[PDB]
Amino acid sequence: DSIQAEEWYFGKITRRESERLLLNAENPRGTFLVRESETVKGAYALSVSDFDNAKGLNVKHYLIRKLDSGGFYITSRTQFNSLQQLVAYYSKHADGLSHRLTTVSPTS
Repeated sequence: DSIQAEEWYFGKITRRESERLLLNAENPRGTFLVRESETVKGAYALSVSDFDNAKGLNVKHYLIRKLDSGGFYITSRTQFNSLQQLVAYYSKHADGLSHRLTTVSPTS
């Protein structure tokens, strides 16, 4: 399964575009997508709707680094063979994120 086949993989969308999709008040907390990183060439960003105690609705952006040796991580101690495995893991428990992944971003 290539990442391009996954409903949560948005590719080369901007950070601004990810926020426009995810700040929808209809979206459950933990609505998410994965995009190419605009900051680190070859990395990915996990963008996730959130509700903060002081700031209210917001989008969290987590940098997914790529090891040249193979594999992906948001934290160095927690490595995955694929972005699909990373998504599945953070869908079960936050483990470091503000909130677990709950909902694949609508296409808006």
